[PDB]
Amino acid sequence: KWVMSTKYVEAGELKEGSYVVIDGEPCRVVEIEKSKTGKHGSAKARIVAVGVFDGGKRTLSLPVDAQVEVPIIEKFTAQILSVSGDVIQLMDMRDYKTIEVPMKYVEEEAKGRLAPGAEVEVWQILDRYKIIRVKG
Amino acid sequence: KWVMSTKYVEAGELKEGSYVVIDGEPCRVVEIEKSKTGKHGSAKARIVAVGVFDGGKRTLSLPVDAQVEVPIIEKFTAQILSVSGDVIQLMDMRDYKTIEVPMKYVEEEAKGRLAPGAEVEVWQILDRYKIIRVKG
Amino acid sequence: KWVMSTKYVEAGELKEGSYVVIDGEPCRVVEIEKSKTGKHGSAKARIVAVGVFDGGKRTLSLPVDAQVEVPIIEKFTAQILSVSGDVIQLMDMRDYKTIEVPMKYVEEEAKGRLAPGAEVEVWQILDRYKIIRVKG
Amino acid sequence: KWVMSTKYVEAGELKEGSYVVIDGEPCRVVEIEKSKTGKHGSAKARIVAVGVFDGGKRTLSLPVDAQVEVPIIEKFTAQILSVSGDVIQLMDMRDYKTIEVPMKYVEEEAKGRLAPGAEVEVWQILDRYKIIRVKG
Repeated sequence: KWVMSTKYVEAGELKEGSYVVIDGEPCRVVEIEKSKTGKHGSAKARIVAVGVFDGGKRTLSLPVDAQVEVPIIEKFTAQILSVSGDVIQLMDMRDYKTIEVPMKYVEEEAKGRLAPGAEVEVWQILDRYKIIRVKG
Repeated sequence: KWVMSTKYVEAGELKEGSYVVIDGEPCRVVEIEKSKTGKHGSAKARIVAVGVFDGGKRTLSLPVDAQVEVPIIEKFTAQILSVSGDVIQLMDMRDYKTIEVPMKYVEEEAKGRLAPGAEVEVWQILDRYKIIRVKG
Repeated sequence: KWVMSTKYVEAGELKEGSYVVIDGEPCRVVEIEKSKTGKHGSAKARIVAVGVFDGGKRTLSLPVDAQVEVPIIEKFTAQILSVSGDVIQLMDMRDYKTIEVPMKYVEEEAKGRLAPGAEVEVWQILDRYKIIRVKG
Repeated sequence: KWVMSTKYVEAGELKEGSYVVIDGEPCRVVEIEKSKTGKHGSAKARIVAVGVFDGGKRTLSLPVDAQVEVPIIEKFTAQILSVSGDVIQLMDMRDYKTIEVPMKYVEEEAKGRLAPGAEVEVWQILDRYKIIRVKG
């Protein structure tokens, strides 16, 4: 079964705010450090990032010219249909279909304004969704 | 495979004591709050309920005219055949078949009078049973 | 797939030292209490037993004339081939085949004399074995 | 499905530093004790070893002439491609293929010098790999 073609960029091109996949988890880069120990060697990059879904800190150290996978992020608007303590039921405003998003995949800052009828900015990465903020 | 046709009611029709399904768990409603922030918008209902089987507190906030699933509850009488620390063996007085109910699915107030020979009120929701009280 | 024909006895026939199956676990009866609340009703028995394999306390309350399953226990002698912290390797002295028994299934009192070359009394219940004591 | 032919040696031939398999885990022998209780019996060996992969202490007591399985250890050199907090990506210098090794399978003393570009000594036992030290 196919899904998409993996997209890559050189590690040296990443910057704070960029998105990268580390050990299967799409992450947002929070810090990057460069170094060069080899007199005639390649520069290395040490990336620190945070998981978009599990919020876990991850690191990756590799040559600046080595490829790193970048997640494809689709952004769209949805309307909240209902809110339970565990799931947010949404109506995709693009095709009007109903999508369920776990409460754990809601940006902390947006949890406080979750209410039926409100519109939210949603991000889809592969088969998972994350509610970014209210309005959108 | 089919089982039953899901039954629904509008959220605004629920009352304390009503039964509803929230995230797959049939629950008894313990409190309902109504609100209306939109000048010309729909009123919203915030439901607080307790899981019939796991006893967990659950909440659901949605428009008063949105459909909410209501569990089908079949009530019947059974006779206790045996009682272990983990399972209550019962004889369904309708067809005389033997049914096993986990001790965790016995209302706390009824656990104290569980004894072989006693009759109990039993509730069946889908493929699970709950012992409500002794006698029935 | 068939295995054996379940053997039963009336609860009222059990005594301290008897073996019974409670919720799938073969247990040794440690105490039995009898009672009779119904003027013209059946006497009831409250059995307290201990799991042969998990060592857990279990109880069963039912009429004295109700059937209770009794495990089939096959006793034989085996020679210890090797002993690790987790498994005892044995040679069945009946057919000379090698059988492995988890350390958790060794009577506490026998663990202290487990040594290669020693003979032990082994009990087999269905597909599980328990080392009872050294010598046998 | 076949893999390899199990290799054995007599327990009495093992020495500190030897490798043995105890309950499915390849281990390095750290201590061996010999004894002989039977006037005309066989000498026994008590082996204490440490798991190559889980680092767990294991013991095995058996006759000195009893067979014990010895793991086949293939040693080779690899170059580190990248290092995350959970996985070390390596290039097998024999065929240039990429192999991923969990951080837990890296000798503690080598973890401190893990860096892209460094060469490491790698050990393969069946389908698992362990990074022994930097350089190799």
